[PDB]
Amino acid sequence: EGLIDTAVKTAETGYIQRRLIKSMESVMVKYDATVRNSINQVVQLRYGE
Amino acid sequence: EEMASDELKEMRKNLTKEAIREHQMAKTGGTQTDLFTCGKCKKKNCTYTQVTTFVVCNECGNRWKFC
Amino acid sequence: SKTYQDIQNTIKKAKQDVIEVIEKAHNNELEPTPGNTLRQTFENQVNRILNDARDKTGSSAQKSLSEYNNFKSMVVSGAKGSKINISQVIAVVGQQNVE
Amino acid sequence: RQKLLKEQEEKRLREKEEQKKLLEQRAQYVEKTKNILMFT
Amino acid sequence: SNAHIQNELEREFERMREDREVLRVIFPTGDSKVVLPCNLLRMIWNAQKIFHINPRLPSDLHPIKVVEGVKELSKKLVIVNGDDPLSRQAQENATLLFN
Amino acid sequence: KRITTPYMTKYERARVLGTRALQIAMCAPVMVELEGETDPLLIAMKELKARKIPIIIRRYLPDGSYEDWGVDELIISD
Amino acid sequence: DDEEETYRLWKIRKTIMQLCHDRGYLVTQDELDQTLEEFKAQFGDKPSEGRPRRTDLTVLVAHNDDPTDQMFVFFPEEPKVGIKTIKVYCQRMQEENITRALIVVQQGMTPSAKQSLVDMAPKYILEQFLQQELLINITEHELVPEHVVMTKEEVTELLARYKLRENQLPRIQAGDPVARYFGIKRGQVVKIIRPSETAGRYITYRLVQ
Amino acid sequence: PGHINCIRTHSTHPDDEDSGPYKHISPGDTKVVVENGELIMGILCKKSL
Amino acid sequence: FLLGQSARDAERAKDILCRLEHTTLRKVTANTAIYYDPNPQSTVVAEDQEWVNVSPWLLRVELDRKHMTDRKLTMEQIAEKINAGFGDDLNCIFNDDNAEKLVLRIRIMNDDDVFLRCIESNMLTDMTLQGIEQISKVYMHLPQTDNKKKIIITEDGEFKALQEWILETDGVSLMRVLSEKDVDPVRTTSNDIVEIFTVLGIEAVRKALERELYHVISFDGSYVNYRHLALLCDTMTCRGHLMAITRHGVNRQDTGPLMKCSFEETVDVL
Repeated sequence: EGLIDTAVKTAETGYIQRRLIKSMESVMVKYDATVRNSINQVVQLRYGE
Repeated sequence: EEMASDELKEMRKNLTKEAIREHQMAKTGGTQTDLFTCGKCKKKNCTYTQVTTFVVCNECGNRWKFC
Repeated sequence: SKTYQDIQNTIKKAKQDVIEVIEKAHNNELEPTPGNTLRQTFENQVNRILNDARDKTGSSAQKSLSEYNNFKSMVVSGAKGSKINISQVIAVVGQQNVE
Repeated sequence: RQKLLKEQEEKRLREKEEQKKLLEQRAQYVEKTKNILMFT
Repeated sequence: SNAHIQNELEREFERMREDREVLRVIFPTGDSKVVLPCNLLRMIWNAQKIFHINPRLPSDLHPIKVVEGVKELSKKLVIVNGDDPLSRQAQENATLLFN
Repeated sequence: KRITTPYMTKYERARVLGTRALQIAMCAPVMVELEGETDPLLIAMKELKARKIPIIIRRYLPDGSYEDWGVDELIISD
Repeated sequence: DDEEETYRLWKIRKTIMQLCHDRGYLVTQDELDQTLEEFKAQFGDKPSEGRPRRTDLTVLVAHNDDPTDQMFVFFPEEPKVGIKTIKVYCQRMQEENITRALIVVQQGMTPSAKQSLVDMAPKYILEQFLQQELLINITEHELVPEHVVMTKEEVTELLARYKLRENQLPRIQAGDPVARYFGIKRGQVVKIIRPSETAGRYITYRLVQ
Repeated sequence: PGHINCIRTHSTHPDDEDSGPYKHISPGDTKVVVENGELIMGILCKKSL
Repeated sequence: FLLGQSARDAERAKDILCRLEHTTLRKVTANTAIYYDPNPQSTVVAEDQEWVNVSPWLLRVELDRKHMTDRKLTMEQIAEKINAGFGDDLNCIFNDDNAEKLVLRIRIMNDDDVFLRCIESNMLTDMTLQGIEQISKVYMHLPQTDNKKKIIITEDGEFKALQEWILETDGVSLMRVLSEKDVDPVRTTSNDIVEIFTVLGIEAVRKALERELYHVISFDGSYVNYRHLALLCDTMTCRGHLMAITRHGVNRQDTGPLMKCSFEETVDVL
């Protein structure tokens, strides 16, 4: 049971991480001290509020 | 319900009490003790569980663990 | 050699308790616990009894170790291991649950 | 002590402002109940 | 003798009470454990251990010095640069819990 | 009327050090007396410590404007 | 039911009064938090073919600073409101200089009615609210933060401060229950204030679009 | 290195020790106390290292 | 979370639980037998209940007593509902609450043989005697941790967490639950993301998602900085609607064709 659980986790978590990374790959903190994305859309006026 | 006989009223009350009791949920088990001070309420009542020892607050309900 | 006696006594007590629970369930005395059916509450009581017995055996084993013991040193240091590992190695493994 | 007294009287002024708002709202309610009546 | 110091200390306590009310209305359930940049307790301990405070003798530190120092440090730590009223409001809002 | 932070971020510091090291490796004049070393990266680090790197950073803003900051103008982190 | 219907009507009236007070319209402190006893003593407490009948408990309230701007709160009796009812309501509203209003429908209105509602939008603003949605005031919920409708002057000031185009601000559709509660329309920013655990307070903005 | 100051607790630290006496002098050598970057009390474990 | 006095005592909370739990005829009915009794007064079965009250067929739907008492119902409301639900087309002759058997008598007045079968089936499957849909059954468990206990600032100052009754359903309605009396409309969350967006609003959805994520990530004792959670929540609630992290939510954004093909749907987006 434990081995099967580990095998399925090793197969599912990778896809989960991939989807999480491909959705916030362009977000960054610009020099205006604010977090935006590639479309220059402000997501947070300050990183982590 | 009010017009029912004494025996019928008692039976209905017993059934209602049994249903009310059965509707409840079993309390989480654990070893209750006052040796751990909960940081969320300042009280000493709480329950622990060894597995790492998880600490569950009794009154405040502070949840923590000690390794 | 005394911890073995305590562990055997605890295991026998747990076996007697679970047998008594089974007898009560057979003769229709164990009333259903709130929020669960008869089989569910029976299984929950059995599991709680077994877990209490395992914890008692593990605690008895832990309190019967010596400062020179290596398992205890590695567990308290936290480098590699845990108390449950010592409990399974010496006192008793426990329940082999699935799903 | 005098500063405490002037703070107290300022609170009294705010209470009087509440009174004037209440009286104004009533004085418009007397007119608005007529519309509420004629609506039905 | 000086009453200005007394008034300043009273104002400081009033501000402290206001901050306590803000914390209570912002952090329900009384969770003292919070994450902040600078561990002030560790810094105070290091200062004590370096300058050899020896917390038994009467120290030479007037309360007004502490009040003015805190006010100036509350000004130096800026996040939203700009004297604009909106800028100042945002700066106060952001650097609120730390202050 | 510059509003960017007056501190040098790690990214900018690393890029400036690398660029100065590359320039020095390409037979460029140094801006500090050499105490007997040859690694261009070490020379770049020494210049950064001495605040004599002839480079100015252009921090672009989201709107489109930019600000020219000089290495000898803002404070260095490390 | 009789008592339950009266309780629902009282709760709806309280929610409407709270909504009007939130928008800015001046309202009594008494009716803002009036209990149900005076509600019974006022209307009659016999909604089942009695005095407290719909379209009679309507309230007209004027704005705080603009006494010339009002808004009606109708209560059509038809479970499936049609177009004739809203048509006659609009016709009767045309006598006064009023423009805004609020319709309280029993059940979801027919799709044919929404077309007429949006048709008269530039001349007479009117929206709808199902009674099921008025039995609770969402703005008081723990998850819902404290919203503040901003004015154009401060919106422009904000846009100019950060040098950011309004199109870059977050988006919030008009279908949002909060949006309809405050009556905000397209092209209008709303301030948000959430308790920040890492910064005490954090204020963000969202443009309706 | 340096003058570090920190306080940590050992794995086998009895909870009913701080409340009672022997708080600053632990019979079991627990309650790690470091002053001026010098170990004074306690036994090092994962909780501190 | 109960609001009224019911939060303290379980007697006044069981009725709240029952009214929030879906109850149908199947849950209260024990046996259902159809009989082609020609004359109503004939009463092929031995029951002295029709003569006092006064089509050649009827349904004898006898109800259970234990379940009915557990849900605390009365035959008056059952008869009223069964008569109003199907119009003024039948005539349910209920029974007094004094006899031992909880028998009923459903008759139709104005192909006809299967009509009774169809009507009994469609009423037994779903009737909603007392409760709302979706919600199947409701639990009743006391809070053992601070995450659900009530907190009120005492006059002395200390918080003094209080232990109050709380319910745990198995469905998603929210809207029809908050409107019910003796229910705190301020602390009763929903544990669902898409549901809150149609009740409270986008910001409430963001907060709920943040709380759910923190709960599921901190269950194993691990810790993750809140900044990352907040950044994820804002990115999923930036365009107003709940953009899905899958290929169907990120490719809809106006990012750019070269960025959509990287994740998934290469040739489609190109």
